[PDB]
Amino acid sequence: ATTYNAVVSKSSSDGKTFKTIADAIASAPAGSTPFVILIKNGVYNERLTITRNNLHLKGESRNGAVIAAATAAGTLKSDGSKWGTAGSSTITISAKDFSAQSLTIRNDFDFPANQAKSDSDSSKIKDTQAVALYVTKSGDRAYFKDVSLVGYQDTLYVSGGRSFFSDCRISGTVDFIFGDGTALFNNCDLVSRYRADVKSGNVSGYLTAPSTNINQKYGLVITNSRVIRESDSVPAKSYGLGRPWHPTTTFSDGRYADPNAIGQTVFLNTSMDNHIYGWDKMSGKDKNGNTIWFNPEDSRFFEYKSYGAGATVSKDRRQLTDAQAAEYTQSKVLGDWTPTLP
Ligand SMILES: COC(=O)[C@H]1O[C@H](O[C@@H]2[C@H](O)[C@@H](O)[C@@H](O[C@@H]3[C@H](O)[C@@H](O)[C@@H](O[C@@H]4[C@H](O)[C@@H](O)[C@@H](O[C@@H]5[C@H](O)[C@@H](O)[C@@H](O[C@@H]6[C@H](O)[C@@H](O)[C@@H](O)O[C@@H]6C(=O)O)O[C@@H]5C(=O)O)O[C@@H]4C(=O)O)O[C@@H]3C(=O)O)O[C@@H]2C(=O)OC)[C@H](O)[C@@H](O)[C@H]1O
Repeated sequence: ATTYNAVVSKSSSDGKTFKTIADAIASAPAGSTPFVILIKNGVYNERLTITRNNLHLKGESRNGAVIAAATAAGTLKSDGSKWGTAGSSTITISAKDFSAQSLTIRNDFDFPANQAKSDSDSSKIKDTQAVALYVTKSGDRAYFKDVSLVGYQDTLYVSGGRSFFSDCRISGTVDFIFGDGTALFNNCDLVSRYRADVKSGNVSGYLTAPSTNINQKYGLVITNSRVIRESDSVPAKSYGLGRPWHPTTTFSDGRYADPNAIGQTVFLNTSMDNHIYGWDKMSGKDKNGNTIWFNPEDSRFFEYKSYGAGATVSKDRRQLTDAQAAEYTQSKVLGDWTPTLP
């Protein structure tokens, strides 16, 4: 039993359809009854902010139904101010019980073309984060099935509550899954991208940059997945599994890297190609304005039964026991929430 409240299409000959996804979402009655939108194949150049609870998008196909926009953190607004990382997102989820199925979400900011620009080019952006999907503190219970997320730096920003990614593709370079949310990934392809701008022997990127609060039980949990290189040109030992993001945060005594954002990333039963070297450190600014380094050994970085060429076991790559691994089931990670589609 599946029925649609609204249909989005590129064709006028399709029938009683909306031309834009934003229009279809806006047409939903105020409230929290389920609202399900079918999105027919096409590229929809739109930026969306979801504020209605119990909204559900279903694409005709992951390959063919695309929601895309090009926005970097350093892209300037009309008033001349920057969008910023949060502000750069193609899709922002600020409601509960959202789901998306069988669609692609892209940030089309051309990171490689930006980096290839001459240093004196005033159009060359320094703030190169460009978010495809952002789940905010107001999104809890967000479910993404058979979804592809496309970007380079900061592709997926998961904050606040619980999100679940299933049968997914996520691509990027630097910190491409990051934030303080409880985010579970099952049967996903995590695709590390080629960096034309990085010298041989330097780091090309980091899969994760968790900012999980120390009192929060679960951060980024990746299960039954595949950690893969985009191409053979992605060098061996060029990508970190994670580095600890301690976000600049406003406190009573100033604005500086959050000491209690001691991130968790756990990989269970996940394949890894040899582009992976292990975990890494990350820097921020402390309460005095000095550089401060946060180390992987002080963070909640673990693996369980990784395989493939990138899966070395060493003192620098901590392993869960069987008993500890049992704590990372879908049931335990997501608690009372069972992700379901309409
Ligand atoms: C004025 O107050 C209000 O009205 C509201 O405030 C709230 O919103 C806050 C905040 O004000 C707002 O700006 C925003 O902030 C987020 C984030 O929370 C901040 O910590 C900050 O993050 C930046 C950056 O945007 C992130 O992408 C990330 O970047 C890291 C590195 O720090 C950065 O240097 C860079 O890495 C380089 C290099 O680019 C890379 O290639 C590689 O070589 O590594 C380098 C390195 O330095 O290591 O990129 C990294 C990355 O991509 O991950 O962290 C930064 C940081 O920690 O400073 O800014 C963000 C933003 O601007 O969007 O949202 C906040 C919020 O939502 O609060 C929870 C309140 O929420 C609201 O209630 C009002 O009060």
